[PDB]
Amino acid sequence: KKIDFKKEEKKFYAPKRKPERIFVPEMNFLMVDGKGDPDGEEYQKAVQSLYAIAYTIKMSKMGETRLDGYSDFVVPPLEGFWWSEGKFDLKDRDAWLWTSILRQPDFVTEEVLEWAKEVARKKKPDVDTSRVKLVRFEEGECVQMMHVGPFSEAVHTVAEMHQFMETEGLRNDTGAIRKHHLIYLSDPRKANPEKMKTILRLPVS
Ligand SMILES: COc1cc2[nH]c(C(=O)N3C[C@H]4C[C@@]45C3=CC(=O)c3[nH]c(C(=O)N4CCc6c4c(O)c(OC)c4[nH]c(C(=O)SC)cc64)cc35)cc2cc1O
Repeated sequence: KKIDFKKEEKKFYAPKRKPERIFVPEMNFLMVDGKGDPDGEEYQKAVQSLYAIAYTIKMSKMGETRLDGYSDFVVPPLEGFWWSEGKFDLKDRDAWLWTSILRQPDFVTEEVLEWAKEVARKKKPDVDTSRVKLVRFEEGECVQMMHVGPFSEAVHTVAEMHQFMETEGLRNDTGAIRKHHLIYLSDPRKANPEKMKTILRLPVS
């Protein structure tokens, strides 16, 4: 009875190295909005805060609080949305806008999140979780592809996805509403960039 999103819903986590259409149903997420370079402290803190909350929720089964509707779950891969506002140059990593996200089971409500922030304040006092929010949404119709290799080469994968959209008659909705979406299967701090695996997912209509 432990949820493992990667196994039970593998299609969302294991595309091949070619573009495919995918419909992404409603999911529940912890999210942190932020700005700037992923090498910077703000992004690192965002990721740390998400994991602090997710593991506080998961490990609640070993404490004295029974969360309503609790199910154990394998913490899923980190994901991110990426967009810009105003005139923008890609080389300008400080201008990047993003949201860092972790999927959660349905039982995670605002009340569960508030409880986890309080527990984490005690157990993990150096992590500020105040910007973590809970967002449920249906990402919907997308194209996705596994990108193997450095982030600087993602343009190759994105271009192939764009060509697939043309071939299939799909409109590219990517922008500031339906956002460019990465799912990180590798830890970029520990992985050889040449062998990193990242899902790139772009919304379509
Ligand atoms: C109690 O039990 C547990 C608690 C636990 N916590 C964690 C955990 O915290 N984890 C795992 C892991 C992912 C993670 C993290 C901590 C982190 O601070 C962190 N940073 C990154 C990171 O930096 N990432 C991921 C994305 C990203 C980077 C990165 O380097 C970049 O290069 C600059 C990036 N460039 C770009 C682009 O260019 S996009 C265009 C994107 C991007 C990843 C993680 C694990 C754990 C296990 C437990 O059992």
